Amino acid sequence: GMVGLLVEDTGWNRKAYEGLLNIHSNLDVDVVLEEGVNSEQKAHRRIKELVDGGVNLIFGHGHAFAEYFSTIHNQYPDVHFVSFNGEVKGENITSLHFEGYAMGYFGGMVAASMSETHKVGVIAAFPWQPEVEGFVDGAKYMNESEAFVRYVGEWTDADKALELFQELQKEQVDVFYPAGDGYHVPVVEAIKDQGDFAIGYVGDQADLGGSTILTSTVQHVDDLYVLVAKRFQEGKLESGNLYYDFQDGVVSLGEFSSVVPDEVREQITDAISTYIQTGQFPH
Repeated sequence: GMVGLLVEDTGWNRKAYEGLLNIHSNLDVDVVLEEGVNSEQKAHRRIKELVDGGVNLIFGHGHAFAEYFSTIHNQYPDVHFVSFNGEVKGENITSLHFEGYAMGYFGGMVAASMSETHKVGVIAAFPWQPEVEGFVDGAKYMNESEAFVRYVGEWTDADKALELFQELQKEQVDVFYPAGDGYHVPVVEAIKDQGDFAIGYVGDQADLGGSTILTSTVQHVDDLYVLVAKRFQEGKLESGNLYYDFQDGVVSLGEFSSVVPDEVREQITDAISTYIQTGQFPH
């Protein structure tokens, strides 16, 4: 057990930094981080040093590390490779994925429940984001609020994302789900300003906003890192693409706002528990 982490220039790579930090903290291994790994070239070189130094478990934060690891995981049989998000096939190579639909759904229930205009909205980056569907379905499952979905071209365009906020503003939308790590705060802020409600993204977001953050659709990257580094130690870590959701314990909802009626919570807290055992949504 000696863990390395490859990270590339800016979701939030800080959730990976804290992940590696807890790995070295909650387990007893030595940790090493390589930053600015932006090409197969660099990735391959930094893998040599890492295994030279004696790392035997290497993480890649991001979808491209899977391809990077794939073109090299066979010359390092004695080393296991985990990627965050790619598609991988092999024995000493794994890939991690967070399940998005669920969290979006439950988040959307709170969203709608807390809406005055029965008009909720999602400002996401791309259509393939599960959270977008599950969100709409939540704002339908219980309030039947007309959902507005706007797509930003990408994850870092705070500008456009803010325009989409404004746009939906002029449509009497009052609860927002800005599902893009890159522009999330810029948009949460503008909301707190306007006095509307938002749903946190990937992070607890409560303290970085406040009473404006009804709740947050949280993905525990730091936890998943530790988790995955623990199975690799206990020899029990699978290979290939693994998927995590509310049932695996690394996906949740953030601390509800004081604002949310104590009943709306109970309902969801129960829907979640149900979904954790059943595997189905309140509809």
